[PDB]
Amino acid sequence: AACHNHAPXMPPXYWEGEC
Repeated sequence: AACHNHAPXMPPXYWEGEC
């Protein structure tokens, strides 16, 4: 994961799951 911290992530719906 780019965030590395799992979440909250910076990529707006990058994983199409968190968003």
